Amino acid sequence: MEEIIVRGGNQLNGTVRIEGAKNAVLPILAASLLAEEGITTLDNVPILSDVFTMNQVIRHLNVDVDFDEQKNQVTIDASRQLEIEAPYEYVSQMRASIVVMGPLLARNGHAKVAMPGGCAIGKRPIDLHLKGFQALGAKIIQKNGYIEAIADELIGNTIYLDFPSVGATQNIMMAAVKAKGTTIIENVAREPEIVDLANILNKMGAQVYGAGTETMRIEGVDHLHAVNHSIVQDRIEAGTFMVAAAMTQGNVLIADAISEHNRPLISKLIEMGAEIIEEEGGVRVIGPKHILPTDVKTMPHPGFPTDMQAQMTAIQLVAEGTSVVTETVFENRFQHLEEMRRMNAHVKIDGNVAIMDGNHELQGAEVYATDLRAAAALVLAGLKANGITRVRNLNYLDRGYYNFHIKLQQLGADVERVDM
Ligand SMILES: CC(=O)N[C@H]1[C@@H](OP(=O)(O)OP(=O)(O)OC[C@H]2O[C@@H](n3ccc(=O)[nH]c3=O)[C@H](O)[C@@H]2O)O[C@H](CO)[C@@H](O)[C@@H]1O
Ligand SMILES: *[C@H](C)[C@H](O)P(=O)(O)O
Ligand SMILES: [Cl-]
Ligand SMILES: [K+]
Ligand SMILES: [K+]
Ligand SMILES: [K+]
Ligand SMILES: [K+]
Ligand SMILES: [K+]
Ligand code: NA
Repeated sequence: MEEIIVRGGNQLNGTVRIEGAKNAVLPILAASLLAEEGITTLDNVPILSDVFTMNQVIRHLNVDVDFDEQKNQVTIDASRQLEIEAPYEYVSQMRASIVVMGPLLARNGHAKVAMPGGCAIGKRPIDLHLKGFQALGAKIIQKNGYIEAIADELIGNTIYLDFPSVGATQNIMMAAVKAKGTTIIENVAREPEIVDLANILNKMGAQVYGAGTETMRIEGVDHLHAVNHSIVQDRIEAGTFMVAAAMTQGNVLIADAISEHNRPLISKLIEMGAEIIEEEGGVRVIGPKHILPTDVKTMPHPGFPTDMQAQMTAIQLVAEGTSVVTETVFENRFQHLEEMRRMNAHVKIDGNVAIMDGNHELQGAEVYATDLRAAAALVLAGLKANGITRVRNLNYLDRGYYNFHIKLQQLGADVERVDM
């Protein structure tokens, strides 16, 4: 139905406002299932397709969910007896749908949830979620396609995560808050959305210690209640605009940006010649006349985030030399580079390593997003391409960006969203 059309060759200048984080609001919506009494009010909720999908997941569990889009506010009433089967129709259309399992085990000792969807960028198993629930006393059944977890009593345990999985950390945390005694989770995700989640849980009456460190300690409680919470700013949307500014000889203030949440990105953009200044109003990015090449290796926190990789390849592909990216987190997150070949990108891919020769002019082309960050990366490449770039499959973009074309237009970019 729709495409984003870009004409390249404009400098970006001005101030951009950033929405609440996609990847904080979704597990916090799941956490609202733990509030046995009261009404949860979430503020700074972004208008994203994943929020509408997650709200339908939760409503099917016998919960009232009201999204006031004008106020960026969601109210949740989970005070009734929860149903325990999440609806495949919605679960299959996003990733974070799976993290209703933890709260359903905490409230009811019973959860039925299918394998989730989301960005089609690798195998994306959930084995570590299921291992953690087993460690807390759940029996895990697969009937013919389905995943059922049953716990007559959740009991705290020590749980070592083989990989610091964001979703597994969230799912296990949300079961453990109502487990009997102490849970210790070793090698947890340290991403700042884990901290935002822990902070709302603690406000709701939980005892979650060590969020943002490698070891979490949870002391089970009998009851959680509803609170008011404001979602943390979206560090990935923030970072996307930092890259846009850095690649267009721009001067952009990212309003109220949290520099602590983008230390790797800021460091790498400085290596490429950006000037980045922490100001009273936000983080200012000044793009250089001569973009310098740099290498990127994705890693779990505290290394370079995989959710900035695609966007970063757009600036690497216009740098004055050869850059390398190594994608260590996901197995299939280079399809945007194949599309950028249509735009005259010179890139060699060998397993998890891509080598980019930026000494070529990108040319406008019709390109097809395959996933959320790939869509943003193709629009960014458009900002530097000679002529007209048409970015298609905006369903992927709408999972994580609100008004992306309007925010770019307001910085002086020639970007439109139109019907095909
Ligand atoms: C909705 C949401 O918050 N999405 C984010 C979340 O996804 P998500 O929570 O799916 O990401 P994980 O941290 O779990 O996955 C990272 C890697 O861990 C491994 N793994 C994970 C779980 C498991 O049970 N077994 C296993 O092996 C896989 O190698 C996977 O490739 O964190 C990712 C990593 O920063 C981000 O890219 C996503 O945007
Ligand atoms: C792309 C990786 C998205 O953030 P998810 O919601 O599928 O994880
Ligand atoms: Cl996607
Ligand atoms: K319980
Ligand atoms: K039960
Ligand atoms: K917050
Ligand atoms: K170049
Ligand atoms: K890879
Ligand atoms: Na969508």
